[PDB]
Amino acid sequence: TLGEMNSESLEVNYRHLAESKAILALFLAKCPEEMLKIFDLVAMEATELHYPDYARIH
Amino acid sequence: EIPELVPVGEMPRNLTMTCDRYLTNKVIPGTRVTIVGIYSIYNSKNGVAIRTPYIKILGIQSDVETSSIWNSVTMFTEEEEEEFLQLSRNPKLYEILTNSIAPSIFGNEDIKKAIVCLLMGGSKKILPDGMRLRGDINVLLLGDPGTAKSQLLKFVEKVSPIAVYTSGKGSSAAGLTASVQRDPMTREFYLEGGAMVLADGGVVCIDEFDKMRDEDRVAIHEAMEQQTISIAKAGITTVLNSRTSVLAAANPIYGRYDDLKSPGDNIDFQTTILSRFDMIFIVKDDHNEERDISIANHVINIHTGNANAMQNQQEENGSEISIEKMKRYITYCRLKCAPRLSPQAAEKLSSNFVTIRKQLLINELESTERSSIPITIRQLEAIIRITESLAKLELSPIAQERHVDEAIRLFQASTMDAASQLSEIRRFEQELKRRLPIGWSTSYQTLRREFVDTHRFSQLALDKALYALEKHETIQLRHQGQNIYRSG
Amino acid sequence: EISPIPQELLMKYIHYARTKIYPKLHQMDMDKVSRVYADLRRESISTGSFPITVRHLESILRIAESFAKMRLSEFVSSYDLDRAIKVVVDSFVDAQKVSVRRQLRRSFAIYTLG
Amino acid sequence: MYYGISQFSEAYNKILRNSSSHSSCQLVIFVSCLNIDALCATKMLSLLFKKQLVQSQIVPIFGYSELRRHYSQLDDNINSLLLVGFGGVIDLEAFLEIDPQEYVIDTDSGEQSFRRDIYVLDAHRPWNLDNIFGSQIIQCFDDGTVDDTLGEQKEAYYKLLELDRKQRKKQIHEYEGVLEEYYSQGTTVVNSISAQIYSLLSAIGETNLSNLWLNILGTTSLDIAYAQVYNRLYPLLQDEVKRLTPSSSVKTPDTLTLNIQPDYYLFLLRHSSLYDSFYYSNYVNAKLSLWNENGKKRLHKMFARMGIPLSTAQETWLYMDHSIKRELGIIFDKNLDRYGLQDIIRDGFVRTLGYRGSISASEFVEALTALLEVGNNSAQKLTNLRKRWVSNFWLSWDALDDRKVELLNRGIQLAQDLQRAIFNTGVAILEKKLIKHLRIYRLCVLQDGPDLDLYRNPLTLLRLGNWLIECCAESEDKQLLPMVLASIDENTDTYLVAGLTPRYPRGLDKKPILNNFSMAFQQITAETDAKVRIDNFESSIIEIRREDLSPFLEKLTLSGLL
Amino acid sequence: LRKELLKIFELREFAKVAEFKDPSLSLVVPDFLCEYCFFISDIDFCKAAPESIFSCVRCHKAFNQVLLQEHLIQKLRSDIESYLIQDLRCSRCHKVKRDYMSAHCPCAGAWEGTLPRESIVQKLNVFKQVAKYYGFDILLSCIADLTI
Ligand SMILES: Nc1ncnc2c1ncn2[C@@H]1O[C@H](COP(=O)(O)OP(=O)(O)O)[C@@H](O)[C@H]1O
Ligand SMILES: [Zn+2]
Ligand SMILES: [Zn+2]
Repeated sequence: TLGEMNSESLEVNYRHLAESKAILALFLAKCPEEMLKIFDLVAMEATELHYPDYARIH
Repeated sequence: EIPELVPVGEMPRNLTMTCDRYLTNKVIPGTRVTIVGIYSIYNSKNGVAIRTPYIKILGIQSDVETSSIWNSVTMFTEEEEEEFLQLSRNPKLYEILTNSIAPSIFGNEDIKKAIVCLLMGGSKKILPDGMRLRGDINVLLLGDPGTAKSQLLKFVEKVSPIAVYTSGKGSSAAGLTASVQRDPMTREFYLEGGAMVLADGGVVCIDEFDKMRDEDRVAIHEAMEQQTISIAKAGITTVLNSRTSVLAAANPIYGRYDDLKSPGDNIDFQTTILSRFDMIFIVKDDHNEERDISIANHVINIHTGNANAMQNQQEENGSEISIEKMKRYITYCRLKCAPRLSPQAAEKLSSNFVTIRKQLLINELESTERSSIPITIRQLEAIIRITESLAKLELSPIAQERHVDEAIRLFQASTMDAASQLSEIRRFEQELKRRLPIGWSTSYQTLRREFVDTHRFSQLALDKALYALEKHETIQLRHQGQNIYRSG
Repeated sequence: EISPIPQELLMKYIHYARTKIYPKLHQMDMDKVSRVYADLRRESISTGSFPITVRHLESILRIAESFAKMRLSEFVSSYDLDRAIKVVVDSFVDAQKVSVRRQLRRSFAIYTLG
Repeated sequence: MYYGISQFSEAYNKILRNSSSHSSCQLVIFVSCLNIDALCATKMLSLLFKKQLVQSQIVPIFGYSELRRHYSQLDDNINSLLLVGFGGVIDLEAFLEIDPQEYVIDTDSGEQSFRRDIYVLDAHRPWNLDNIFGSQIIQCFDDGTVDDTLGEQKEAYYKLLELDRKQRKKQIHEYEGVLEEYYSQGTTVVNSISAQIYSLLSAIGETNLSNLWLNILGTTSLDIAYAQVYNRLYPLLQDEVKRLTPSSSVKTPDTLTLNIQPDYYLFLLRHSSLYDSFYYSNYVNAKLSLWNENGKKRLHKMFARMGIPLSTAQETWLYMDHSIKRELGIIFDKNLDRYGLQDIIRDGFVRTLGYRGSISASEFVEALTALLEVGNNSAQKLTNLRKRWVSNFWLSWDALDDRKVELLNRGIQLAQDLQRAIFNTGVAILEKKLIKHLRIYRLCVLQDGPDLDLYRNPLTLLRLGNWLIECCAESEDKQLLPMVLASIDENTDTYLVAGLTPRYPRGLDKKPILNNFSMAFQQITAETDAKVRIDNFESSIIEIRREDLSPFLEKLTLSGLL
Repeated sequence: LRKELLKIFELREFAKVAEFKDPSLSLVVPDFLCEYCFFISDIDFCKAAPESIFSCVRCHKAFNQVLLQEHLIQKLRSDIESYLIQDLRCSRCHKVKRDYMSAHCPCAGAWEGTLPRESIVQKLNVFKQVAKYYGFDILLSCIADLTI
């Protein structure tokens, strides 16, 4: 549904990080800027695994 | 930005743009324009890294806007001019322009004719003694809700080349007329034009004219009549020209217009503002079953989409023309034809004016109070302007008598129809119901010699009560009005 | 036990019906509603009666379109016209004074019940 | 049989021997209007007769009664008649009351000659045996199916006519059974009129780039429902394009070029957006099922997968960024296999000249079809309406000229609007499920809908019919069934009924299916007292009254000839 | 019950053809009396049986057809005369024409006839139909000279 209307926002529930990999939620709560600087690359790779050549759109 | 394409719940964003060389002075404020250009960034003198955006204009296109700043100049192409001449040579262009206005509104044919007369307008004249006379007509649609008056206002704003649509509640004295604002950098006062400056040379439309404030209504009097706004505020005095044709819509003071109620109670307007208006169209709902079933079928055909098919077929038939062609024809007829009057037309016009003033005597005799809807010399000027607009439909430089009787018909349909809205009555009714029986007739001379020469009643009581028995439909008139017949 | 559909589903259902499903009146009757509007204009002749204008026919058309939108069906059926006419007639009868509610109920009973 | 292909040239010589006279006009070409193939065929014929100076009168005809009215008022001076796109099914002597005794001149010696020649240029493969065999006056331009298939019927008809107990019954009833087996057979097309006339031009030697382009348009116009014909005639067009192309270059205002390049199976690709081309295509909606909201979601998802933004995809093709449209073939090759759209890849003919842009054959024939369709007491209305589509046909003839590209752009805009209306009425049919299953045929009756006054036109109803056959053909769960498509006209108050043949999906690759509606229509018209119109050249197009519709469909579903 | 019965024809509840109209247009001659029993009755030529038209209702004595033809001529010319002498009323004011020759009313409505334009031609068409049915050759000749 990110790819459906060419959106660029991927919503992540923090409770999902609380249930699984709570160390990642702690690192996001303590140092948010560097964590999001890794997270956007991670989400872009996860998008390109499902939508190849999506970098031409966004 | 375009109001049809605004996002949900937000405000239209103003964006600063620039023109150079021959692209300058091409657009009047208020037009709708399509612009091609580069989206560049310039640094402004007014946080972090904020550089304000602008658009450098490379191209301007607008079908609604013509001739840049107005110079009464003929920029229409030659084959379009020949097509426009063919339209002016059409024997029934009047019905084409009538059907072009509001194709999805049933009825209101006289309103559509007055709208076409408003769009063409009269002719502005200049006298050697400085006497400036009005070349525009102002039309007020007063009536019940559900008569689609505001839809007519919206369609007039669409058809007219220069037009603005305003409110009665959302208006202000400095909003309709020109306002005095302050420049931020220089701290000097300057006049910024309002809604009647953006509609200069065109149409202003007012919705809910009954509700706009009493201090707000009366800043418009010189702008309707004198075609100018004289402002002396904050050390700035000037007389700006505002040649605006005014189209206002209103409801009565009571919730619906009541035929049982007196016309004075329904209208709390002053007589000045109805003297300034030219068509005072009072509209009602008579609840006729044929009219209700016809409007029901018409609005059903509009909602289902079959009216799209009927108007698309009738455009190719040739009895209707679209918004763009009628808009350019309005511009061409205002920029080409400004007619005078034949000497034989003046006799008919002056004779009809003294006839309707003599009828206003009869209208104001029995009520003993002044009528709220006056007929003055400005209404004679109104009928003059209607005649000149009827000549301006077909590019006729002479307003002949054929246009004159249609102008008289329009004025009788609007203003004379609006203005026409104890023991003697009951004693006459009893004496006449006992006098002539059911199914027999009596000549009017018999009633004149036995009910006026006897001085049983007055002649005015007879003339009123015969109409009173006519509208009750138990006693009617037959044989050219010379016989009174009891229907029973 | 208080509502058949959950509220969290219902709010998203209303939003999805508003922003995606646009019904249209194509295979409707469009003659019964004409007689309904004509009879409403005929019985709106009373002094204190609820006024009926062309906007109320258009109101019948939006109520039928909203009833078609509630089912997420892009076309309006005759059942939606019947329910819209039933709502508007019931509102007009409830607006009327109790001296004539029986007469007004029996006058429009052929349009709502059938 | 009377003209095989190798003697088409000879037939043209006979036309000259009856019509090459400067003083008088003697050649009248009856053209079936509302047909792209006949339009291109008559355009090539008119260019050929203009280059040799033959006087001509081109008359467009809609109905069979219109044909009889035009032939009845013809002068006796006319000796050459050309019937383009029709006249191959009916018996023209029994229809035009033709008797050879009052038309014969100088019979003396076994030689016969006539004062009028009537040539038939018809693509409908049911050929009347009297017309093709026993008629001297009616001369057929046969493709060559008479020499391969129609020999048994030839000998059956010849021993039927030659021989005017058990031996006589045993042979005559057998030959009549063979003849009645050839009759009551469905209608099909395997060759185009433009291909036959271009073969005539190859035999004469008047071929050039314009006649080749008109032949390409005439062949391409049959690709909707007769794709086997286009697949058969494609290599001849490829050979002719590579033959009459020049040696080579830089884009210059005078060099017309006509390339064999990838022209994808899309509706108006080069004159609309890519989103509107995929969205309004019959094949894309046929496979991905674009009529519901899930198909639109899948179309947006494959736009995400192809890497084309919806802002770029909705932009006009001419103004589109060419980082999308240059390697669009590579993107099509990589991405369309997962969504099943492999058959979008198709090589076609694209013509351009000067700097005014490129046009494909498919876009040009949809523009011409749109200009046929919506290009511009009841009997007067029918006469005025027939005059309206004749004016539409001549407007589309005006669009065939090179100097009138504004008519072509008007046809492009009309094709866009008409495809929007066709899409809206198609999803109107599909959403409310008006398609009814009658176990031998599928029934679709339009009672009311958006802009129903466009469906008094035949080809618009055929466009809706081909839309429905393409949409239902890819659904394998329902098998191949014939379709009845009826549309109501309120002012005329008639149901115009079209018979549509089903087809296999385009990805498969056999024997074409026939059109069995004309036989049932004729038999029901003969048996019942239905006031119906059979006069259309396509015999699956009839007009019934509203009140006689349901008995006609009950007699149709009772009859087993569907 | 009518709603359920109209479903089988595939018609709606309030269709244009579903509503009822009377299939007989009323042609009445006023006060035609027999000479035998003096029963003064109005004879309707469309809605009555042919047995009860040419004879008396009570006396059952046959009228001659000639005076029936004469009374239809009288009724036709009465309707035509009532068309030619006619007040003109406003489309809006519904006021009778007092000034006998003028363009329009002071209410600016058009002049229309008190009798409809189509009422007289439907009356004459029903006269032509009843003349073609009952074989009134004098009435057929009257229509023949009226059309010419
Ligand atoms: N003759 C008509 N044709 C079509 N629509 C109508 C007609 N009369 C009324 N309506 C509908 O009723 C509404 C009437 O609103 P309107 O009377 O213009 O408001 P106001 O009372 O403020 O003037 C409009 O929205 C219009 O759509
Ligand atoms: Zn008697
Ligand atoms: Zn009047």
